[PDB]
Formats: sequence, C-alpha cells, structure tokens
Amino acid sequence: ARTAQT
Amino acid sequence: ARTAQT
Amino acid sequence: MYVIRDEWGNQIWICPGCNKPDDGSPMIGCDDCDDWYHWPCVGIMTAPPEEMQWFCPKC
Amino acid sequence: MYVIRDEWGNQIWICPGCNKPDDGSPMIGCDDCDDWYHWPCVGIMTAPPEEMQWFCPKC
Ligand SMILES: [Zn+2]
Ligand SMILES: [Zn+2]
Ligand SMILES: [Zn+2]
Ligand SMILES: [Zn+2]
Repeated sequence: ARTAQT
Repeated sequence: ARTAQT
Repeated sequence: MYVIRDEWGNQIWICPGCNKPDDGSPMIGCDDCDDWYHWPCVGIMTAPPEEMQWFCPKC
Repeated sequence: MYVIRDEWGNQIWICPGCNKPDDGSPMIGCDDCDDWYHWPCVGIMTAPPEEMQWFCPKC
C-alpha cells in the first residue's frame, strides 16, 4: 500500500 | 500558538 | 487530560475545560504543560497569531 | 484526522489511533478514506507489498 516515514 | 482541528 | 479509548481501539484526548469528547471544535495547546483545550472553553474566538504563546488556566 | 498548525505555520497530520503528533514511526494510508495511521497503531510490523491495499478499522 501507500506508506511514509520522515 | 499551536492549534488543531479536523 | 483524560484519554478515551473508543470502540475501534482509538484514543481520544479530551479537553480539560469541558471534559466532553464530542468535539470537532478546534483546540489550542498550552505551551507549558501541553494540555489541549477547545477554543471556546478558554475564551478564544479566532485563530491566534502564530508567533504567540498561549498558556491555559493552570500555567 | 486532526491537523496541527505549529509555530512555523506548518501542518502536522495526526494518527487517529493514538492522536499523538510525535511520531518518528512510519505511517500507512487508508485506500478508502485516506486517513493515515502509524504502523504500530494498526498492528502493522512490516512494509506491506505495494500491490496490496490497506484499509483502517473504520473502512
Ligand atoms: Zn472543551
Ligand atoms: Zn498548561
Ligand atoms: Zn498512532
Ligand atoms: Zn479508512
């Protein structure tokens, strides 16, 4: 899926 | 300052 | 601040001014203790300037 | 999702699971409502395959 992190 | 809302 | 754990296992942080979850209402964070209150619960009517620091009754 | 407007006039989007702004922790977006959560707030331990779609308790 769509994920994120700094 | 810091505020927040939906 | 009280924290509610709802039916979905999510955590809701509650205004100490009214202590009611049915918010929506915008909130403002205390720049000392970091409790958050609804604007109307502490007499704030408009978004305050960003440069400014707000402080909550206790602090 | 709650959105915080901080000192700098930047917008921080808050995980509805914990409603804590201080992450670090990676997030995952719902492919229905597009609310984003921290991985641990929704029981995700590893990056999902990209073909996969994730959905959040509500959807
Ligand atoms: Zn209140
Ligand atoms: Zn305070
Ligand atoms: Zn979270
Ligand atoms: Zn969703």
